[PDB]
Amino acid sequence: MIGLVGKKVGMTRIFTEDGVSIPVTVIEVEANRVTQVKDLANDGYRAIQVTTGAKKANRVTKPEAGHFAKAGVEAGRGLWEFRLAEGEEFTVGQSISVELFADVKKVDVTGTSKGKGFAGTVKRWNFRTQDATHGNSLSHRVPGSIGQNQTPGKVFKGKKMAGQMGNERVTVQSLDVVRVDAERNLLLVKGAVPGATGSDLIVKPAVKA
Amino acid sequence: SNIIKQLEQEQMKQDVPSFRPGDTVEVKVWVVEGSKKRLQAFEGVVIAIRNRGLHSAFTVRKISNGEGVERVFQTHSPVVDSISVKRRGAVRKAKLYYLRERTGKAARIKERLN
Amino acid sequence: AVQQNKPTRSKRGMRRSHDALTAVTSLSVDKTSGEKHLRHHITADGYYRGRKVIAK
Amino acid sequence: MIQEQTMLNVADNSGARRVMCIKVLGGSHRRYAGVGDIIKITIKEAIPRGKVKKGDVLKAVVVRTKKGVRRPDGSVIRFDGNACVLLNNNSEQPIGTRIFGPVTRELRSEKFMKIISLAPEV
Amino acid sequence: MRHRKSGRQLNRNSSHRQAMFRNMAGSLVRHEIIKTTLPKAKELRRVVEPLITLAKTDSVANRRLAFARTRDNEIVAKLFNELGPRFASRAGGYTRILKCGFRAGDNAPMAYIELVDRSE
RNA sequence: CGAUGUCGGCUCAUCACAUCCUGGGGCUGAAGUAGGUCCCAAGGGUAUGGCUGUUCGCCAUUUAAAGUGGUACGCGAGCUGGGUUUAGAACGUCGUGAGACAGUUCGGUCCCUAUCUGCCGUGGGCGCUGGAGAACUGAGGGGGGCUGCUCCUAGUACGAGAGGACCGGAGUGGACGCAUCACUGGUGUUCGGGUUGUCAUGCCAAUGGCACUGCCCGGUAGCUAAAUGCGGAAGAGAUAAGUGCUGAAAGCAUCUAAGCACGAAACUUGCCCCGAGAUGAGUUCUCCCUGACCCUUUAAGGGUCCUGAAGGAACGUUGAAGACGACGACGUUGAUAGGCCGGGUGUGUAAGCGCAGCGAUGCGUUGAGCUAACCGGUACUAAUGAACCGUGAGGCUUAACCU
RNA sequence: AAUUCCUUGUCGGGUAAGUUCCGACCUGCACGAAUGGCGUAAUGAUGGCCAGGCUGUCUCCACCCGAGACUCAGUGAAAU
RNA sequence: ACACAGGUGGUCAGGUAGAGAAUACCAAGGCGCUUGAGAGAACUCGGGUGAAGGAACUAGGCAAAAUGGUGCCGUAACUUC
RNA sequence: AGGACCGAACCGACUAAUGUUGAAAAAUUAGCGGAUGACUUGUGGCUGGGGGUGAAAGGCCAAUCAAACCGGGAGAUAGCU
Repeated sequence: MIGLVGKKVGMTRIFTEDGVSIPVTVIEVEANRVTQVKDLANDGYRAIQVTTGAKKANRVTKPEAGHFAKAGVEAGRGLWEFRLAEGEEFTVGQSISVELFADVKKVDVTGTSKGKGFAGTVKRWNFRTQDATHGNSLSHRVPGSIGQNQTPGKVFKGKKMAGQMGNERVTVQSLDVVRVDAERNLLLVKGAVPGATGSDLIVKPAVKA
Repeated sequence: SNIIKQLEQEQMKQDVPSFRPGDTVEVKVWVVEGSKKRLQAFEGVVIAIRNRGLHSAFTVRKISNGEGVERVFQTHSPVVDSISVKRRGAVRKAKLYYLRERTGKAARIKERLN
Repeated sequence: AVQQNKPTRSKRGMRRSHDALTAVTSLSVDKTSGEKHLRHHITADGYYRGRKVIAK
Repeated sequence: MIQEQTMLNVADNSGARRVMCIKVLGGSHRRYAGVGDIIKITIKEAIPRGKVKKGDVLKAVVVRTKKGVRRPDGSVIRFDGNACVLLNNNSEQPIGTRIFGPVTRELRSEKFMKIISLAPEV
Repeated sequence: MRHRKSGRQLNRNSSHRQAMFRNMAGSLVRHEIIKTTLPKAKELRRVVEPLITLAKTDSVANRRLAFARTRDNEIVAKLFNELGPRFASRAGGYTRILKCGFRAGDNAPMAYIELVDRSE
């Protein structure tokens, strides 16, 4: 089905009754409220665009405010879009709550991971370090060789070298949802999800079997 | 983190006794052996306490019929059934890891009595 | 480690296409003294946001 | 966290006193032995008329580690010294009849049931 | 990679920073307005303002505690005798930074950091 | 030959298939288990050590397996320099001798700041035909595909017994990859404490400087891994070898010629990520701009005045974002940073004073004092009114409507 | 054997496993008696091997402190 | 060749701790090394610490770690005593 | 007493790393050897090119050594580029 947009609150644990600690991530999922519905007859695909949270009145621009004003909804902190599953139906301005996950049993959580900046190939690609002694001259963490010789005389595409690690979309699949709390607007999933605390998540039902 | 602070304190057990490192402590622990749920006892000197609310641990060191054992316990686990303080102990540090190097008469902790 | 054909003056100016300095772009006018200064900085007479400061 | 080249003590009374691990069995490029994992050992020291003599190559199961085991609540159990019980090489179930020191609840299995019938604690 | 770490390093080691802020805090207490670089001003806040709040409560232990930090006895006279009772109701915000251009010698972004009264 | 560095090790690969494993299958001198041999198959996987300079090899112990080759016997402007193969020295041997021997032995300088291509990242300009803010579809591209063991089916099928399944399902590992910091830990020269030498703050007491952070003991946040979560799939489509069904040419037979069905980790999808410079520059939603007047070599021509929108940029406070740009948050109708307040955490019961003791010291006030990056608050300080860029309804032709 | 090609000779010791090392054998390709033979206590920044301790050498790297590297201002090369 | 991390003979030689002209901190005295300001990436250099293991590294324990003082006890083979 | 032992000055230069268009045409840093002797050092002197000197390496003789440097024979000669 569709998913909901959360916010990574942090991690805790949930002691079970038989004494098994479960590492959970707390995801506050407020009222995701639908701002646009997309049909084949106008867009070629069925999908809903939701917003969540709240934004300052002076910080939302006039394009954006006109969009949310047409939808008849309060401006949120962003717009996201979920593809619909052929028998689902939503209306504009409809609110969607964490209660949707009261049946789902296992979810997939998509966020932007923590940006580690320009990372070298030992951090980035798990290259193995060369000797730390035994003669080695200024080449301890360096990548070694990068290709062959006259044949090809080029470095191939997607050679693993150093550069920006982190700060990109990653999806963690098949996380066990531990609690759905409709009162406090919370979703407790088992495990770590991507992102620092306060980062926006996207929690969908698991597509894997 | 009022969400997490509110959510953890719903799980914290209330009757955890006040102990500090240096104390001899009996900890009764639920041990499950197939169908029977036994409760066994682990008595030793507290050598370390981490206080973090729900994530509070404490390390207890025993010299069990041979060599020495350190159990770290999660204080607010339902496994950890009872904590009782046998002998109150007088030390000066907060983490007593030097006792890992001492046996017998050298690993001997004075009593606190106040 | 060193070039193998001398680069042209074309390629040289292409590399320097980004070395251009940006102008100030407009510097703001004090409330009391009415004189000009960088924004968020104090003026040459030593005012800032219409009140007298330093005074050396 | 026992790997090759690691000198372990001996928990049973098979005759060995100090052994060395020579492989961690159970997979390819497997690095570590652990809680109740089988290793192959060589005997680096023995008592003068034990069942196993110096320089024999046989199996053992690790029963205590300095690194320790983690329980499902997050609690760890570290020992002070790594120790093994020397199993028989072909068909296991170990050599010695006594077992010294404590063991852990993670040898609660079929085979090592013998090891926890002995073994004064846990 | 630095994530949530606080404190500029200022191209010095730890003992030279500690010494440098001890002197520079002494100078800001002494003269009430000094011209420094903009990063050194911004770190001087986090060194200086705790001395003022320590000075808001006069006792022998705070005089000695503000003489371990700062290491000058005139300075812990002006704190505790003048500045501590001067602020006394001001909750934080004992000092303001006023950006004031660039040096000539190395084009560094200077700034005048001053105490927040100077009503004299 | 006005120099193309040559073994081996390391780091890092990459392709072929004449396949080592895993997958499909035919024949078997294939009962089962395990095999032998041949066809198909390149998805992924494909040891650690002793000895030796060694590749190789032998050995030890693993493993599902420890493939065979190409890539200047891949890789020295990436590392090493053990071997070969400079200059010293010695042995055996050859020569009268200088010396010599891919015979042996000991010792013996490995430079380069990257212009171009390539590659990994990351921006600026312009374009996309009025400008701008967002959300998207998706052409296309990349990542990922490994596998053991245990249990059930079932000690059934098979076999005289020993032994012992196919197909199907459940669990739990190894190696690999992604994320993360709740736990267990590491670090934590920015926090607390102990302590040696010496110097200073007049002195006692208390502190501070210097000695690798003086040496240590703990330790917050962050980062982290040995820590903990997750992943590799099911399924679909078209097939390889192979197996067929109906069926003639060839009144039989025949899997093929017409027609039809199965069929594998390969192939196209399914899963994850990038992605409209996809110049074939797409879509959707929203927002803004509704003035006059001259000149001419009358053109999507030039100019003057008045206007300056949506928005952006600059500046500032900055960030679990960051080499710099970039990206994100906030700028007073404001929690963006600092301070402050409360808490937490860490250390471990400060200083002063009192009492006991001849004194070192101990005890009381006292779990005290001090507490970094943490948490919850608070406008006290700094985030200034403005200026700057961006315009004024957006070409031609044709078509369908103007209900 | 600083000497032995065949050769990692053969046996033994050490090792889980030892082309090196120690002891021995002797079929010395091609030792051998002042171009000295064989022993040899002490000595050696000498060559080879083993062991205890010790460790980031390594499994497998992680974090931190500093100096560059990166940005700004000033000066301003070089091989080719 | 330089306002060059090099070379250059003699003389004086305070305190505390120390065997000491070593070493640490200081006095007299002299200096802060003639580019600075930021930031806090990879990578390089100089260092600190490190779970479990402890030479598995490697040509080879190279490098690092470790040991380290004074007094007393005690001390093997072999030996030219 | 000692070509005695440990160890600074002093003389040296075993290992590693840096440096290698260096700070330096041979050094720096951390360890390292000798350190009353066949030692080390200052000032002066003497030995000279097929010659010196050499605890011997073909080492050293002014950053030059299987025959110094300067000047000359000299525009040596070059079937080679």
